[PDB]
Amino acid sequence: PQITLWKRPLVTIKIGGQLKEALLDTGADDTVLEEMNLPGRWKPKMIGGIGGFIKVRQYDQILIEICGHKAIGTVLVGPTPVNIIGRNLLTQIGCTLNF
Amino acid sequence: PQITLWKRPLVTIKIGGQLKEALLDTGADDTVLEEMNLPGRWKPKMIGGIGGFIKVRQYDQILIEICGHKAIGTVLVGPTPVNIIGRNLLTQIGCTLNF
Repeated sequence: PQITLWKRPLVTIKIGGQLKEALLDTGADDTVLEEMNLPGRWKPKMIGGIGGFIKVRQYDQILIEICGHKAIGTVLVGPTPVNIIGRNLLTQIGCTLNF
Repeated sequence: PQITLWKRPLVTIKIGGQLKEALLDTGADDTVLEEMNLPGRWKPKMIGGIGGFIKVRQYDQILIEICGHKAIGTVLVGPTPVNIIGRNLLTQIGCTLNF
């Protein structure tokens, strides 16, 4: 679909069997979600943005549905206040910015 | 144009007579730029993201060219590490996310 920006670009995602909402975020190199258990194995990672850095857990090859579109990729989990779908997965779903 | 997300979505902007690069950021409610003098008058504001908050100066009705497209709107200036074009101006230029 084509999404407009009058409103925050929040879409439905499905991950680890749970339904969530997440921001389609062209300003995010990475995908970062609120705290959640995910299959087995992680390595430590840090991400920064406005305000500095947070420590997150990196999980690779995780399956996520984004507004119906399946993708498999790296998902970070940590103390973010909003679920964010970054360019890592946005690419896989064929997402472009158009104006 | 249609921009893809393999790479960060950095575009050329022109503001206050200066050429800069800025991120087309669907995850930004607001437009926030590195430190710079701008016509006269501001009011204090704070913005947060990953890592918490920063204090910025809010300037209204500022003219910016974004990749050739003129827009007039609110521009924040403060201690951001990257120039960010948020939904406030992205709307004005007709920017949509498509997948």
